[PDB]
Amino acid sequence: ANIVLAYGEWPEYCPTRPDVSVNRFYTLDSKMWQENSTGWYWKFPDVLNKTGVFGQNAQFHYLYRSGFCLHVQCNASKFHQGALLVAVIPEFVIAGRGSAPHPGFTTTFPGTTGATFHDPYVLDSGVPLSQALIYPHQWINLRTNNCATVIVPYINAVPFDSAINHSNFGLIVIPVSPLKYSSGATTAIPITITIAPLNSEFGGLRQ
Amino acid sequence: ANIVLAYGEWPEYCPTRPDVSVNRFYTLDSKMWQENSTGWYWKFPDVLNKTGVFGQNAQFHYLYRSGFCLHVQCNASKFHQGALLVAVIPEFVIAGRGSAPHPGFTTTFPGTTGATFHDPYVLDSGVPLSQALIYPHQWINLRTNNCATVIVPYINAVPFDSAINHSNFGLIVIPVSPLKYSSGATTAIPITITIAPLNSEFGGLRQ
Amino acid sequence: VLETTINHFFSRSGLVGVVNLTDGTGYATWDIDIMGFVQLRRKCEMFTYMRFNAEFTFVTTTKNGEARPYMLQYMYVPPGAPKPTGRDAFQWQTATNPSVFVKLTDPPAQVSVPFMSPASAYQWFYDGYPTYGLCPNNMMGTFAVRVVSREASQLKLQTRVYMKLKHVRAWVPRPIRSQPYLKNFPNYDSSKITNSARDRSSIKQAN
Amino acid sequence: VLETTINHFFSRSGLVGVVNLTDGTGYATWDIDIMGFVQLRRKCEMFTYMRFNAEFTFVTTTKNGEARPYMLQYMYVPPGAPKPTGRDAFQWQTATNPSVFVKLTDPPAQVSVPFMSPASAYQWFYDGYPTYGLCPNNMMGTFAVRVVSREASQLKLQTRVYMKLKHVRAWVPRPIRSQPYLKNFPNYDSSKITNSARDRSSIKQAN
Amino acid sequence: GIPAELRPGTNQFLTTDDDTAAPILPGFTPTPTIHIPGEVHSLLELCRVETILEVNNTTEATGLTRLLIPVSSQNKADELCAAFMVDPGRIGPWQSTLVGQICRYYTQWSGSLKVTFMFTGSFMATGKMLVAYSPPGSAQPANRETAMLGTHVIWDFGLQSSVSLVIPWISNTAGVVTLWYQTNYVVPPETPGEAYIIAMGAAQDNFTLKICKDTDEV
Amino acid sequence: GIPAELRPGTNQFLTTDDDTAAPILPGFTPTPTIHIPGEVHSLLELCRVETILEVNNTTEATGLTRLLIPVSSQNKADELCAAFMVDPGRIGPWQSTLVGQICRYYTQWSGSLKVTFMFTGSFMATGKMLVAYSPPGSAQPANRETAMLGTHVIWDFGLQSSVSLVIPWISNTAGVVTLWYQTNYVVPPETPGEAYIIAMGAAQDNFTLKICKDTDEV
Amino acid sequence: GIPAELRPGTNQFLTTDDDTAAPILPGFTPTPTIHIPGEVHSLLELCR
Amino acid sequence: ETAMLGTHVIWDFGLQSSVSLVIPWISNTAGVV
Repeated sequence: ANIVLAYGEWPEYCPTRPDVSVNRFYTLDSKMWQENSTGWYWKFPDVLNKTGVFGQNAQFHYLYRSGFCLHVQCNASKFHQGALLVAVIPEFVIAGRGSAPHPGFTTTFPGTTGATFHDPYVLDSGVPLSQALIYPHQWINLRTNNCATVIVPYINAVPFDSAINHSNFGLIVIPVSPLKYSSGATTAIPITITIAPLNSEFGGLRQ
Repeated sequence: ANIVLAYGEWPEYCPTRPDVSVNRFYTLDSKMWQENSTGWYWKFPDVLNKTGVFGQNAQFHYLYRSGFCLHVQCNASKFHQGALLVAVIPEFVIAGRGSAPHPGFTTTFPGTTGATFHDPYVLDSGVPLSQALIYPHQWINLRTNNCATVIVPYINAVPFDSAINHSNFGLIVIPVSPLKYSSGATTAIPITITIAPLNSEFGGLRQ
Repeated sequence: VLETTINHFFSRSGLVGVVNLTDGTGYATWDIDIMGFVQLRRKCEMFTYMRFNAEFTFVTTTKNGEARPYMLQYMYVPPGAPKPTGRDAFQWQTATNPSVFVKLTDPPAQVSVPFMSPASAYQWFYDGYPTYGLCPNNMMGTFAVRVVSREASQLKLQTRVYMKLKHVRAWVPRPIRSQPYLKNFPNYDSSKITNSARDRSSIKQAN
Repeated sequence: VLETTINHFFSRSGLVGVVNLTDGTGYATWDIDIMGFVQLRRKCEMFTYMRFNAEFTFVTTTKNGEARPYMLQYMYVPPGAPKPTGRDAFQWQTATNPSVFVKLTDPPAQVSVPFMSPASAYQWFYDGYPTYGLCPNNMMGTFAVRVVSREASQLKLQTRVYMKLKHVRAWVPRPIRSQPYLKNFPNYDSSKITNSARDRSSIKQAN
Repeated sequence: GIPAELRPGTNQFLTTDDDTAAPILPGFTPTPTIHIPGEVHSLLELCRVETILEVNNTTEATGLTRLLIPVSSQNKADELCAAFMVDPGRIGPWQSTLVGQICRYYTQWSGSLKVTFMFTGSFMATGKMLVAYSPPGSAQPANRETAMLGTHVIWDFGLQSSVSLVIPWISNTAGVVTLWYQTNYVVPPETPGEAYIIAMGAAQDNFTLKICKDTDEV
Repeated sequence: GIPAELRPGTNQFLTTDDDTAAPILPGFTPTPTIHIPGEVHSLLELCRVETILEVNNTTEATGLTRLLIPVSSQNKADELCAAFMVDPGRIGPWQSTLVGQICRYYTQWSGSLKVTFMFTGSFMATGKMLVAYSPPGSAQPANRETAMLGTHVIWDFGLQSSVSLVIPWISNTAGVVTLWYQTNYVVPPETPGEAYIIAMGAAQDNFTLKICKDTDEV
Repeated sequence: GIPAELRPGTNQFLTTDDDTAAPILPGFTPTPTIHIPGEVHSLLELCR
Repeated sequence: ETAMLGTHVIWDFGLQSSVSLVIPWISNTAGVV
């Protein structure tokens, strides 16, 4: 089950709409949730910017517009305890932390590897994490469920925008409940993310 | 007879409405009208705050709303003369008498025993007693009638309010005509009050 | 058939306060109250519940009378909102406190404060504990005055507030007061009691 | 059902800037921005996309406060158009920059700037590169003030701008900020982090 | 740019004016009205209720005793018990009642007044009382039979313990209501030989009030 | 030349006034509206979403651990786990949630609040928890059986991992939600003997807010 | 004597404002329009 | 006042010179009037 429709809206059609293998499932590298882990985030256009057909289209097309089918799964045992909040944050602007630093491309656009949260409490944006449930979210409880499905449509003030210099939304997973285990258990459990870009459109075929 | 409907309104229903024994007749201690008597007053929510079922409900429920059937009877002989004004005064705010004192709980909320009037002429509120007939009132004349029935509905700006910290109305009885008698007669005659809380509602069941 | 209605009985602007600026304190506040002056206090206390919209007019003048075109700010602080503490304090710039900018030479400022009590009607006789018996249900807000200027002038000012009630309903009439007032509490003088009627020669003389 | 709508939530004029003329610089510019003041920045940043018309009122005053009938020019410079550089520079006379001529003694000048972003909505959280992430899509223009005169007077002035939003729509709500602001970028302090809730004695004490 | 000239009367603050004002909180609804019993709509509704007159307002009288007309057995017939004028606006006994207080907030009034007397004596004690109303412009009667000719009510304590006397019409020299010992105050043995009468007044459906004014009781 | 007099209230700048203004660019159309998902129309829509309470806001607690109610196996039955008041406007645990932040922009509120507890423990570890709601004006219960009599929900970890407790009604002394160790936190061998509970709150269809105001968090 | 209050924004000269003005020569007709070829209605016609 | 809460009858000599009080039920500690 665990089906969630972000804002009750479906990715949709209005360009070139390939929809042959650009809509296939891309599975990012698993993240090892540890006991001292602080969480990770992924800026989605940046995530798929080098993954085969989608990467080729996104890098060599000026404009782009598509939804996304998201599946976050955490493979844990019944002897592991912890909680994980999976929220999608439209225009997740990662901020600096100078008491004026200007982050860096490794943080703002972290790629398919993703980047960790330095201060998960403030979401690295100055906003408290408690209120982050306003976004389309999903709880992952190791005691109840493992799969977290979010279907996010195209959220932008303009019908199309570049997939290389702008991040449509960010996907964050945060261990609100620290991972706890006994002796001899797997000290780091994996979190798997699969991406299905429904209704993809591309335009402006640059070299 | 002697039936009076305060403001032509009946106590009514809009919580928990017990109406089994909370609507029974509670009879307060008789007041001994003397020749030097000055009158008494009763703040009604405070009056029934420790009388069995009504007391239990009122003290252990946050909100409360009900009307009241009132019966004031003065048992006098045909050789006794005097008059008694029985009026119900919504929000009867007993005032101080400093030429700034702040009365005291024994005066403001006198309980089922009631409290006497220090200055009946000013109603202990600075308002002359002559104009007190604007309220729903009843004359008791020892020569004509003994029973004084007033049915007062719920008079409040809010549908419910606490029965422990707020007094919905005050019931006052005042000897406008001093009690006079000959030698050998009963020097102090009694005044009896019975209370029937029609259409009682209670809410917020505190411990 | 029109001059006796409650609406007509209460609809007439009248002085409800006096406010003095100095601009060496710089500012001056004035908490909205009806019982500031005896003439209007004696009229509203004749009833129990009232519900009306108040219109406030500010006839501000200089010490001599002449009006240089100085700019003024009348800020309305609703109950709950903190009141300004200084001439340049940050509560002046709060956007949620409605403000009126007029010149000295301009016609008087006039605003309309609606019925905005938490309850369904006002009441200046509260019987209970929240004399005491003061109800926070009727605060009606506050009015603050200052001269807006990048530099503190030396102007001396004196403001007069005129308040007018309309769409006014009343419930539960009660006697008009006869004892002199002693500002929120109906305290009177126990010894100095003024009889409501002037003394005459004898009861048998009509004049 | 009316005070909670977005239109009502945002419609209230409030100080968005302070401008000082000197007329020895002679003029003073002020780039239109919402995030100049913390109180209104914290309100608009609660959403992602907003679309509204802004109304600007200029309450200008002298240093002391008195207003000689000097003539003023408020020039609106839309984005792209060069801003005035001097008091007598040729950008003041440009007919395409709308201008408002009012006197000091006249009532404050009031104008209405419509929604004129190149996109279909504003956005103050831009995730990408054009903290960085600054979007030129929301500039809203500029305001310039000078005294018109064939000779440079010696008047010293201080202008106050009050901005009011109407016909305002919002999309994609997001958490309200808790960390103190550090003017365009959501930078916070890594070390000084203010917990969103005040500390109490123990978790078992309700107060 | 419609033509419009500022007619005289602008730039002024008229206190009496019934003109609208700009709301401080536009579009802000108030608390919805609930049903509160005892709603009033005019001061006439407050005027048509009986209220005690202070007919014993003479000197050397304490608080509560100022509302009582003292009748005694040791008073001969054809004698005056109490007298008071009818006009409520002018100071006197009506300064204590409610209609004599509301009418002090106005300037003019015109209608029929109702005066009620209620007797507080022993049920075993009876008597008679002549309540005579002297029309305006006529001096106070000096004898009971002169007062009997005009408007009057014969009041018998044994049968009726409370009598009513509707006054035909009054306006803003005034009209006198006199209480006459018609026969006596008879009293059985072992019973007080001194009773009291309370006088209460009101207005009728004919009462109207014109032109408001500020009182002088403050 | 139509007659017209300047009624008082002119020549003034009313900040609250909802009056039109002359456009800077008349006849200039704006960018046509497109369909952007997630449109809002009232703050109530933002209030009816569950949001984490900071019930562990006590001292000596780091950032993320302030949102967690710590439950342990080494705690006896009939014992208090955590307690927090219900009113969201006043500082405390509700200072972290969204409904307790939006209601700080207003002055008054009235409606039913929803409180949710979600348990983050091992699937093999179960237990029981008494969630009791103390109505306003009643002090915090000192014993589990006193809290049991009032409004309460029996919460069993084995069956339900997330429980809901609708609070009947609150207004602007406040109402206390207490968490009681009903039985214990049983734990199988080779499994941590310490779990956490997160508390999340929201509003209902009964929630309304009156009279805006400026916050003090800035 | 109709009630009317001067709302803010009066006593000002707004350059952009599309408001009428009093004619210098009221009731004076202009030269009747003749058909001149090449009429334009928008700058787009000049752009294409 | 403790006796007033339970079953009771208010008896006025002026009106009624003889009052009745039906006792609900008794059996074979006893019940007090």
